[PDB]
Amino acid sequence: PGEPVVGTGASLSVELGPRLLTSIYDGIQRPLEVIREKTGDFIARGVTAPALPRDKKWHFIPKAKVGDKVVGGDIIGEVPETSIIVHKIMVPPGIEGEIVEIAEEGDYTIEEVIAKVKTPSGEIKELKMYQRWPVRVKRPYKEKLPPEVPLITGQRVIDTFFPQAKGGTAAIPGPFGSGKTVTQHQLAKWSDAQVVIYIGCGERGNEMTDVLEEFPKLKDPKTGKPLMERTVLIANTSNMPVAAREASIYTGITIAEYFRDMGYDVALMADSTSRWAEALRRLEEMPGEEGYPAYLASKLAEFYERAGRVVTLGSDYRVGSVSVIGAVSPPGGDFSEPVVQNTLRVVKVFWALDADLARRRHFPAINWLTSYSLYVDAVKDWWHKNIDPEWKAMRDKAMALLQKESELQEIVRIVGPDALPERERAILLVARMLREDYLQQDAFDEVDTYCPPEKQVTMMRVLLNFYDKTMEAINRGVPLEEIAKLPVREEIGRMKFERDVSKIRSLIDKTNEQFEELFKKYGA
Ligand SMILES: Nc1ncnc2c1ncn2[C@@H]1O[C@H](COP(=O)(O)OP(=O)(O)NP(=O)(O)O)[C@@H](O)[C@@H]1O
Repeated sequence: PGEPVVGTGASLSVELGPRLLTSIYDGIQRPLEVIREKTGDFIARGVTAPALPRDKKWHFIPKAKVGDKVVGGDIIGEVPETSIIVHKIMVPPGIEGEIVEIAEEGDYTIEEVIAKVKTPSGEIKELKMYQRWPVRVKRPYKEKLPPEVPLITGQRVIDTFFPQAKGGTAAIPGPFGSGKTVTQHQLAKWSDAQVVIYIGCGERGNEMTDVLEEFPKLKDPKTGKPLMERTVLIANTSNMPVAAREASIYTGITIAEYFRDMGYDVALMADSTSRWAEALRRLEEMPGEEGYPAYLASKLAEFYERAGRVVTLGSDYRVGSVSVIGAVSPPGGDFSEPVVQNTLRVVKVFWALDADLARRRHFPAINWLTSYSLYVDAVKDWWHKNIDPEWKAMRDKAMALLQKESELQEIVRIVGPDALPERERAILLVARMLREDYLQQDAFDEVDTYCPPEKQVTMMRVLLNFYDKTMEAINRGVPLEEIAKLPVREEIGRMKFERDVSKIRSLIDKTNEQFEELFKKYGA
């Protein structure tokens, strides 16, 4: 402990090595609960509790030989840490030279020196299975890559209309423990990140008890194994010092960056509740290294600035990412106050969970008019090249229809529906199908809980093709009443529950031909 200094010092750090996975920590990486700390533009203090166990024995597979040149981030061994995650043992940033000594394959505790590096000036550096890093300094990397690859969530509304990029920043309302919603949990378990760092914060009541003995019971749907085996929990209970809680997102993101550095995609999910900043009191009369108006607003930007997909340190070309999903729960839930405005200025994605959607049981209750993603153009080429060349045209078309529907519903609120032309009735019919057959998704269903990219575009094609055929039929004298009761419509309403994508795809031809029947019946 201690060893303290001037600046932003006291050396506030985290340990990084086998046994971060499955751990539950507080805001400064102690293995359970309660001790009181005090924060400042200067230092902070603690006392007793060991982050990574020194007694446990880890299997070390060497990945480098005596005589190898190494740089920061180079991978010198592998440690099978859970049944899901292989831990990658890396040279700490700043250390380079020749490997003069390295442990043979065997079992070792984390304090055992598993390698030695002779630096260029001849200093001999001793390497263990873990390393320490100041939580307040971003771990370094070679290059931060532009947003490009979507974080695939398997949730249609998000992946299609409001995509998250790997390395992106997203915000979502309210506490993660809210029982009104389940997308928080869908995101945690289905996103294609190998590792999840979860800061179960804003915890009061059952929030720290049911989060305790369900996560070990929780299953990783991709592997049957427990979700905890690829997760690190960081607790922010109400009985914790406001300084360890503050520091928790920094400890979390440092641990995220650490798994990023191995070549992993990692998702960092940060919880939040009500009224953190009444402890505020431009205006800074007595300042130091904390010029405190909305200085915190600039510091939040800085945290979110640590998200990204990067070419990592190391001598191999290696990419990893940290994508950030932050909860936003305003003081009164009025979404005008600081917490929301300060977050919404930095994040590139907002998923507007909407109490009115939930109340009418439209699930995922994501408002498709107030949500937005600034990654749509960033990710489109990945969809075009890998999944479907018409991904972006199709989403834009479906969105235009959602927007037309919304304009039409306003007008109909004023004058009612009796004067609606067939064409506008047809737009309402197909928008309703989009809403019900595509946006709505069943998280509780064994099929519809996850929707693969290939299934998403096929379902979209079935719907947009039905749109085209509807408008061309209207355009040919076929009454809307006849289209509304086309037998294929009910198969379209059920396609989300079909796991065979070729059967979903067959609905295109089946739509086409049923419409032909109408075209000939009405001699149209
Ligand atoms: N089958 C399902 N598939 C996906 N999500 C579901 C499903 N069933 C329920 N949900 C979730 O239910 C949520 C409704 O949230 P909503 O109540 O609108 O949030 P809110 O009340 O505005 N604030 P909060 O609940 O505190 O975050 C949606 O985010 C999710 O869809």
